[PDB]
Amino acid sequence: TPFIRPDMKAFLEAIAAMAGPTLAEMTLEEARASYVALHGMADRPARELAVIRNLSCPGPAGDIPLRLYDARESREAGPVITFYHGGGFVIGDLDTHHNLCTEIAALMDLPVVAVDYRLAPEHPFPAAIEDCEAATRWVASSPSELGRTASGVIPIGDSAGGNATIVVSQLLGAKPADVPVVLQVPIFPLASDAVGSASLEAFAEGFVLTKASIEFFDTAYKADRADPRGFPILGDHTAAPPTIVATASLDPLRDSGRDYAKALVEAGRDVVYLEMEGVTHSFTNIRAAVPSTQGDLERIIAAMKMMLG
Amino acid sequence: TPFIRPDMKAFLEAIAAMAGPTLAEMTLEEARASYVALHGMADRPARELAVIRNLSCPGPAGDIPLRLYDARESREAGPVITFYHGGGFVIGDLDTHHNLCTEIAALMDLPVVAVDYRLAPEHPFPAAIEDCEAATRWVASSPSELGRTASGVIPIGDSAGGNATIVVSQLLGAKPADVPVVLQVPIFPLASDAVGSASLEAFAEGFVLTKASIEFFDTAYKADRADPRGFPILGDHTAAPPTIVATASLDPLRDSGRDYAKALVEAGRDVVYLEMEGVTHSFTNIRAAVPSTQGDLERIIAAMKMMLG
Amino acid sequence: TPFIRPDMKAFLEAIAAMAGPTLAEMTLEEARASYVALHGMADRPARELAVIRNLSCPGPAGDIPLRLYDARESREAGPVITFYHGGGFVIGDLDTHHNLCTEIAALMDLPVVAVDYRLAPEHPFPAAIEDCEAATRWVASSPSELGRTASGVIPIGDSAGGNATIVVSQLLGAKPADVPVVLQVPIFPLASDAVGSASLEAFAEGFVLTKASIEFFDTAYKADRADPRGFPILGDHTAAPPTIVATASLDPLRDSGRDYAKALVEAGRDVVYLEMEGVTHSFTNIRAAVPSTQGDLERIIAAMKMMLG
Amino acid sequence: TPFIRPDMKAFLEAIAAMAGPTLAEMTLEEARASYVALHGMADRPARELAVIRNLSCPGPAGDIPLRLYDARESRAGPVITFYHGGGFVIGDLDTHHNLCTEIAALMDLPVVAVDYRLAPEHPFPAAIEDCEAATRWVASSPSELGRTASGVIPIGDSAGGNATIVVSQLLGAKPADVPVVLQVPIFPLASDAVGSASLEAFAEGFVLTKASIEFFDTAYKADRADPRGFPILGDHTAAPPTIVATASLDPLRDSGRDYAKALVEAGRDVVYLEMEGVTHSFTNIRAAVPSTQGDLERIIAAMKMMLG
Ligand SMILES: CCCCCC(=O)Oc1ccc([N+](=O)[O-])cc1
Ligand SMILES: CCCCCC(=O)Oc1ccc([N+](=O)[O-])cc1
Ligand SMILES: CCCCCC(=O)Oc1ccc([N+](=O)[O-])cc1
Ligand SMILES: CCCCCC(=O)Oc1ccc([N+](=O)[O-])cc1
Ligand SMILES: CCCCCC(=O)O
Ligand SMILES: O=[O-]
Repeated sequence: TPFIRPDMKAFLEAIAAMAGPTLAEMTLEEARASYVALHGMADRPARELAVIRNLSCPGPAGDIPLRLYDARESREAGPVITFYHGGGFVIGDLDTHHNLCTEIAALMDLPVVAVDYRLAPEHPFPAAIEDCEAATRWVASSPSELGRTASGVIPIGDSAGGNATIVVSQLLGAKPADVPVVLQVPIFPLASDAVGSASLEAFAEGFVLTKASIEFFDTAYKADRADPRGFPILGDHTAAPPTIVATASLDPLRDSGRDYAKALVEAGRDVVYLEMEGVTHSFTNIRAAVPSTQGDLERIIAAMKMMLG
Repeated sequence: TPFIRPDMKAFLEAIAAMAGPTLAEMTLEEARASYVALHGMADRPARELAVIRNLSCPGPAGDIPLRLYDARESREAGPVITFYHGGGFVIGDLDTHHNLCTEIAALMDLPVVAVDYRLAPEHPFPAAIEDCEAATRWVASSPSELGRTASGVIPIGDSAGGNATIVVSQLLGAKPADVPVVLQVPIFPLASDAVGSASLEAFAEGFVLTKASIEFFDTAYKADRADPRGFPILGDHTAAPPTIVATASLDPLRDSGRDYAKALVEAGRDVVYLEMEGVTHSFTNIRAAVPSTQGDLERIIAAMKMMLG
Repeated sequence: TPFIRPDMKAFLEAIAAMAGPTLAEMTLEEARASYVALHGMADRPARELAVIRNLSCPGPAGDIPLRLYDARESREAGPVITFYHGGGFVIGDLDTHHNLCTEIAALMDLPVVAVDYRLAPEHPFPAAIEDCEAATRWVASSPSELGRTASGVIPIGDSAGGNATIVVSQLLGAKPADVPVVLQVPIFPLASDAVGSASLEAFAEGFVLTKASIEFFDTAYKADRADPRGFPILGDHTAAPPTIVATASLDPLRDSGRDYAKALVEAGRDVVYLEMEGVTHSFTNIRAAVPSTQGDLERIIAAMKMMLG
Repeated sequence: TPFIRPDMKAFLEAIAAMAGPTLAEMTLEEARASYVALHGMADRPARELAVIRNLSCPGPAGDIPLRLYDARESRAGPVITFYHGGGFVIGDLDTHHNLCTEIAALMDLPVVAVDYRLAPEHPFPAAIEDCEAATRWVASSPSELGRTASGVIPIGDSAGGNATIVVSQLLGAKPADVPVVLQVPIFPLASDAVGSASLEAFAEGFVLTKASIEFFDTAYKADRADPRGFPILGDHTAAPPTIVATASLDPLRDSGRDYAKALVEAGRDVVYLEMEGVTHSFTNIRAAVPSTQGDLERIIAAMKMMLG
């Protein structure tokens, strides 16, 4: 019934034919390893960049590892992209989204700093948020170790990282970092609770991200349902920064992103809503297996350039 | 209490000091002349263009006058902008929005065809819509008299013209023209009935467009409240073309534009929602008297180039 | 490059930006409406006055509508100002010059009666003169409906109204009313035929009043070039009342006003000649858009008090 | 048949009955003495003023005597610079003294009258040289003047109205420290009267006669092509605001009409006042012809408006 691109359908069929186990059935290490293998299989290769460099910053439970990506060894002051990877706050790391980060850095000609935030179940909510916030504030202070000056920050992330993107914009909005959030890019984010949404039921199985996985992530992360830092649809939107909400039409979390973009319009904030038609959750990281998703990423990039001026 | 830009506030003060009659207290021709004078004395001068020429196309009541604007005398096939002026379907014409049209043509480097559609009270609803639709289909057919080949059409219009923009998009969506609507740009449109909205009461007086003027236009035009050609929030949004909704934060019609953008997100359509802060209705045509509004127009132009790819 | 005040020049640039059809290209109703809109946008607001009352008096073609302005609800006998608006004898009415009339009334502390005389082309020359003369004689008779006794009358008017001012003074000079003309104030009048004059060619375009408009008015009104009621330079100046001639240095009709003042001096009559420097025709009614023209009107007022005196 | 006020006519007939000699039939000093006697019997008495003070200023042929008139010992504003009538041959600071006190009292501005050199002893352009130099001196706000000039107002009757215009033109071509903000030529000689209808119509019997005009002309010997002699020939395009006052029974009436017309032709602001039924010299016969006081008060009211 719902529209699906032919290249996207064949990837869904190949996944079904491979017939892997669920996140529940695997051990934590196996589930984390499976995510690495999926993106390593499915995404386009990393871009070659002048700078791919590990860093770290002070955090509230110790140092936070980071990775800086830049097409330029040396550059003028400008906005710095602060990136938070997807993975339910349970899986993913600096390597699962490495190639995507190099693509953003190459296409934007802006530096990208990815954050290796603490994961659940070892570190439940709000550990991930504390680290993403702290690393973003650190970048915003233009520390000597970053090697370039930030005139503003651009939070961006997929899924759980899209959740972190909005929470960070709201936390910096209430208590500003040294420079402002000049643009946020939540990509298929978890913003409102997906429980009860039509997209969750309609796309519960067979569309890369499953209802089973969502429930697995939620049990490990244990976010407070009433806390805007867990579900930022509940935050104060009246001073939200310029926003690009990107969703996928076949995503169980699609309606969550629709809700957030609508809440921004309701509050009179500038927002670009892009719903990629015929593709699933995780489309930013399957750009070789489903080649048309490269074009979806480039639409987000074009919107980001426009929204930066 | 609401934020107003200093150059915007000085314009409102000059209007307040004048202490003129309402549109209903003038004769019909005096209302129309006062709108010529409003834009004439507040807008920037026309751009010089290679082509500005009057023409006409067949319509169901007779010939529809048009004005072609083009920065180039010769150009290859491409999208053609089809422009519908504001004025409540009662006032305005090809001259009240002429300078803005030359500005759109210059900055977009696309041909613009403005429509001199039939006006109420002489021609009630849906006469304006009939002429806007007929002219847009005519342009989309690449007629010889236009001298330009259309690969797509771009409906755009301010206020009542933004209403016509959405209706034309819905009508061509249901019965396609020779080429598709590739993008629509309703600018502070009337999309839903404003009666009862918070913005109507908050900005009923003192913000250029008044509640009394809205009611004066409504009585003359006589749009059917259940008819999606009168109130296109009622229409089918499931296949709406890519859209840029631009509103003003001080507009009694602001919530109508918010509602339409939210409806597009709800239906999963791609939309850029821009709410210009601290300015009023009509900001596209007061670019000399309120210089900051030139920048507002340029943001719409930048959004348009991005959405055209 | 004649001298133009900066605020005057800003106004002429906005008019040039507006562009649009000439008077002859509009319908008659559109032409009249655009004059309403011009003065409505450009003039200072009406003064508050104790008395603003519509009246009428008998005339040779029927009743003549009138408007009385007075800063006082009751006053003793004294001169009454009888005002005739400009507009080429084709456009204008009691409302186009209403704010100026309240200003004259407020600043002079004298009653003002404005005349709604018959207009061309519907009523050719000398219809406007018939009505201005009849209304001035009526006022001079101290009718009960006026509520104020006149010891004298003070004809005053701008442009075509300044033509009427001189003609009325000459007609009452030949055939006295119940009280004399104690002072006349033709403001940028048409006194001699402007065709062939240096100011007509120098200021034919771009100075509010254009040669095309003068020609449009002439074709509608059809004044006889040998008729002193059409061109009162032709009349007998030997008993002209005390006079204030006000002109504008940028007026195509400037030399006509110069001619009339010279003719009064030649006949040994008392005259104040004031030529406002750096402003155009219509300066009495653009006092908000060109704020320095308020001072020009105040000089005329001071000259009037002096001459009364 | 020309209109003449009753009080003005009584004065002309009493002059007619006296049947005095012409200027040519008198000696030069008899001529000057009779002018003193005319204004002495005919003008209203001097006003009481806080300040009536003789001064002097440098001039191109030696010091120019002056008289300052001020209702106030202490007052910055325009300063009136007055040049007396008398054909450039007769008159002095005393013949017009009472008029000067009246102008100072009614304007509440200071008046500086100029004792310029007279013909035939000093022919044209001596009078103009002194009037110009004194006005420039006043315009510099010298310490000895005792008040500060924000501008100057040249004024004068007849020959002094001629000097009023010439001074305004010379200062217009070469500015003094402050501008001429207003000039008041009173029945001026601006254009050559010979040929004018007014000169013939009023050649005899109206205080100023054709014979007197010729007598003054032969003594002063103004160059007829020189704008400093006949300022109708000057450049009017930047004339200051102007009040031209004339008299309807004046042989020089038409010259004042010509000048006011030339100002209007040039687009300059001008009040033209033509006093009805009185003659030349009405500013100085305000006791013998009491209605001429009202004529002067109209000039005063116009000056206040034009300043204003
Ligand atoms: C095995 C492929 C799916 C990996 C999970 C993923 O692609 O990132 C997510 C982050 C957060 C949530 N969530 O908040 O339910 C869901 C998905
Ligand atoms: C003097 C300002 C009136 C015109 C403002 C304008 O730009 O046009 C419209 C305004 C209101 C509506 N409407 O009530 O739908 C439509 C068009
Ligand atoms: C569009 C503004 C200019 C026309 C109106 C105007 O300027 O008032 C006039 C009245 C009379 C005459 N005339 O008798 O030539 C000219 C002008
Ligand atoms: C004996 C009475 C006449 C005295 C002279 C007079 O009335 O003052 C004049 C000043 C100048 C000129 N002039 O310049 O021809 C004429 C007259
Ligand atoms: C929903 C209306 C269908 C088409 C009506 C029209 O052409 O104006
Ligand atoms: O026009 O309120």
